Amino acid sequence: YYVDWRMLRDLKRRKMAYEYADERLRINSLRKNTILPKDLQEMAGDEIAALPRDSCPVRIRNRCVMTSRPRGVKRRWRLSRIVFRHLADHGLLSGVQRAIW
Amino acid sequence: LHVDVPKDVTRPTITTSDEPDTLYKRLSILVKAHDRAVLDSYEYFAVLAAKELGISIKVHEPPRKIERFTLLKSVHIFKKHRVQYEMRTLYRCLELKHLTGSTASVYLEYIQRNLPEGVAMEVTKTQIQQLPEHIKEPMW
Amino acid sequence: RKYLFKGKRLSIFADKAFADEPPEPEASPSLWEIEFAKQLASVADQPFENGFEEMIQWTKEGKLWEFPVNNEAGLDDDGSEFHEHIFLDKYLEDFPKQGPIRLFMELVTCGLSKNPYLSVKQKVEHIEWFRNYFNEKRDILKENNIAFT
Amino acid sequence: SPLSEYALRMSRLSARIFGEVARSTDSKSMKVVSLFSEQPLAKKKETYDWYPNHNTYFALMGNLRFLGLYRDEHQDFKDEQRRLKKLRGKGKPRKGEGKRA
Amino acid sequence: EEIVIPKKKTWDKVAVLQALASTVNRDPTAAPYVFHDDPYLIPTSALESRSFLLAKKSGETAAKFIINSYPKYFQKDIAEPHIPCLMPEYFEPQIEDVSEAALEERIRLRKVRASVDMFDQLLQAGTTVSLETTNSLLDLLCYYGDQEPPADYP
Amino acid sequence: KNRAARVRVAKGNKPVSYEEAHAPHYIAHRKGWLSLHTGNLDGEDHAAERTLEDVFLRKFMMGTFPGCLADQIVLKRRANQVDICALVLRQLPAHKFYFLVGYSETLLSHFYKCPVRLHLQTVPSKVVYKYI
Amino acid sequence: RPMRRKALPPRTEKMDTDQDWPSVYPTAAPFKPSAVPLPVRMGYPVKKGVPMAKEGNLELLKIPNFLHLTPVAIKRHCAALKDFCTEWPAALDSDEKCEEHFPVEIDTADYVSSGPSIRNPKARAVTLRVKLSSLNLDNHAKKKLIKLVGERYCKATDVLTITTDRCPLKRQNYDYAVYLLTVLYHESWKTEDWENSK
Ligand SMILES: [Mg+2]
Repeated sequence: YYVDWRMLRDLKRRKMAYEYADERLRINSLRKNTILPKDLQEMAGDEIAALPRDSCPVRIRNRCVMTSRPRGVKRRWRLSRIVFRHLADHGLLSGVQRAIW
Repeated sequence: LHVDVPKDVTRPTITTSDEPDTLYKRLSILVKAHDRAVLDSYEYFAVLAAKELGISIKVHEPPRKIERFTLLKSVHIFKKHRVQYEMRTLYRCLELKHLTGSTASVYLEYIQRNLPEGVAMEVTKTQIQQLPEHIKEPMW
Repeated sequence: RKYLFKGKRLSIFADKAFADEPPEPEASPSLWEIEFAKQLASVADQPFENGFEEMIQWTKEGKLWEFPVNNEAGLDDDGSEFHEHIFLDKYLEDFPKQGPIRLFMELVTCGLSKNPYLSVKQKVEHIEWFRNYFNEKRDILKENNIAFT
Repeated sequence: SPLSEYALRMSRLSARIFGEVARSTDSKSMKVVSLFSEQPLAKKKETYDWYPNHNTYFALMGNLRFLGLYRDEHQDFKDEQRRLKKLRGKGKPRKGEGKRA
Repeated sequence: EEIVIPKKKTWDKVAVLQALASTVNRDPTAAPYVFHDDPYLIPTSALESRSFLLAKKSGETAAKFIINSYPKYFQKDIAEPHIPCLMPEYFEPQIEDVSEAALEERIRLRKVRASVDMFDQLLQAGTTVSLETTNSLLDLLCYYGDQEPPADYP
Repeated sequence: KNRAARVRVAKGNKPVSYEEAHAPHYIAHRKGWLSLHTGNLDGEDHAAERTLEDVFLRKFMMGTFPGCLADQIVLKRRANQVDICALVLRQLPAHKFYFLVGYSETLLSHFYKCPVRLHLQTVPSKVVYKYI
Repeated sequence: RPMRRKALPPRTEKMDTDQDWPSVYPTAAPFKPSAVPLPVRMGYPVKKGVPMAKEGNLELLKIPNFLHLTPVAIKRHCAALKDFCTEWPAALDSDEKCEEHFPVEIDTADYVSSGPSIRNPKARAVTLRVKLSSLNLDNHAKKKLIKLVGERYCKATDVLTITTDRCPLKRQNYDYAVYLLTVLYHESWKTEDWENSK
């Protein structure tokens, strides 16, 4: 069991973007240039659109791995501000201390 | 042991090859840690080990780095109230000189295996070799 | 008196002028030979006597990293060479020798040469993909005055 | 200043040696070199392995609780609240037999 | 003028640890290393010595049982280089078709009764079996004397 | 008022340990860190993965030694080795501890693909820093 | 009726003051109050109190101790490790002497961190540094070599720096940097007809 249904949908989005990465790379290359005929570029613009929407990598959201919080996350640890503060304030993070200066 | 002592302890086999050895003009060892005292003890252990093996060593302290970030203290609203956290990184650089490749492997193995917890190393070997045989002679 | 190595011997056998004439692996290790070797190991099997002997055993089994640290230990990309990764124009022979397709594929092979995260086999698959793609679009290219294969 | 023939022909001689783009390429067409020289965002281990396998932990620890090798204070707490709730007659209805027919 | 470069010495991956091990000797005031270094956990008698080294082995067998019975939870590998000895073991044949190759797998896995069944089935069909493969079957049967290899399980 | 990791005053009858007595701002001043790895040092990677392993390793040790832990465990990573240092009460028989060490070591070595060792220091009872 | 086990007395009591301490702590271990024969105390003391004792001290357990590394052990260890080392050539007694016979400098970097994976992306990069004075270059070649390399050449130090990280492995990037030097040197000597129009 994952934290919630929102984390489950995101997990699937992350596994389908990995599957279609090479495909979306090879096809999208045909569009990001000025060297190929515009007829081919307009057609490659439609092959990329036909791929499933969950393959698109801009639909991935970074959520807290432990609470599935969408915002407030720190990317180095993948934890929300609330969860990070609980581990940090108890001496459980290696080298993290309070900042006094 | 007072009376019971090993007689002829078995020692590993070290076989000299026929390949020429690497020649390191310099070998910089940058250790990092959150704790200065650990760096002092590791510096003492490493400098003593180098002097005991005949290696030439010098030590300096690169400037420390402190990374600070701010967070929201409350779980809900109360924006103006924050909590700040920092991680401190301290450095000790062990600059070795004029090392063969056999001396640099045994020394690095010995000191890397004894690297305390919370300490990261960044070895920067600088090898010196002759010129390529093709480059030595211009050929058209 | 009872000299261990002075006196009469059986003499059924003769001095081994020829020694170990048949190779030790005359056949692939059988269950009988594979199991006898395991039993010889147990004869000298004693528990660890200190932390060194434990680390020695972990190293022999691959559990513990080898030292000095090598960040590329066991990491060989199919035994390739630098020239294989960098010079990739041999694979563009099927493509038109000149024209827009050549200009595009040149940019593709330039990026692939600067890609450290792909193997040569993976890089070839990217090139092969475009070869089949343009073949399928032969009719659209012909309208644009580009002839492919 | 402008690039004379000597300057331009030297620049092409350099690019040929250093494996750089040799022709005059627009800024738009230089993205193709970027796309195929950089690992895509969806192929980076941080993206596709952003989450821990929550199913493995929950299933493994649940199995260990049934083998007697792990004790889950939280689960024992919930198990007794269900037991007491069922005695009070507030238990979960059977599927298809809910209050609304 | 030409400099003479020394010839590089070489040694095994464990050679350095073996050198350091030679320096230290046994601690006379400590129990054998297997036993836990704590006054509460030090074996007082010879019975507690063997019992402590039989409860430890039992806990290792309890873990290996769980790992080999729920392998799907112990399949993610995050160790580079890859550690083969820390992966779940599989001992049951996964080749379903009845061929000389399938018999060879059972022989390799050392299953005695299953291999005999597939060998007899191969003879029933009459499919050719290599003399070398037929010998690998006899080796397993002759060595284990027609009885399944000894093992411990629930 | 700040409520984070502060064991609040009772009426002089609550036995707090050294670790519990000190609030978060005493970290790196009076009390150290329970986990020591290299993943939060500058220019180092895999902080997220080391932290997740720690969270699990603490929940695993509590359940595997239920009611037998006198204080929080200390995790020490060197190279790929993991070392768990736990203060454990002398409640269980001696032979039972040998079982849980063999089990918890093998299970966590096949789960994270590293050599894991458990270090247990047995106390007669919880050590009280002060009564608050 | 139930019997609670009694802990033995600490083994420090049986330790002589002239013992072989390296044997007590052969390798890195956590602090064991029952094995370290020292009355060490750690902890901020309460008012009218002394720092806490070693037994049951979490603070001492949280320390990365150096008991396994003592001046007596380090000297005994290095005595064994001497056979591994090889002797630096005496002739190369100066930095300038090395540049004479070994003008090419190859930089390789290793990284040691804690974790299950030994892989670091930064370990592939290689850097070659050679001085153009060390290379046999005619007046024409040196000008051609300096124009092709661009900013890789430093006029102040007269050092050409080639940084190669494009290839996946370090052995490939190293062989590539040596290759880049060979082509640049050989190309610089070659004279092209278009060069007469400078
Ligand atoms: Mg977004």
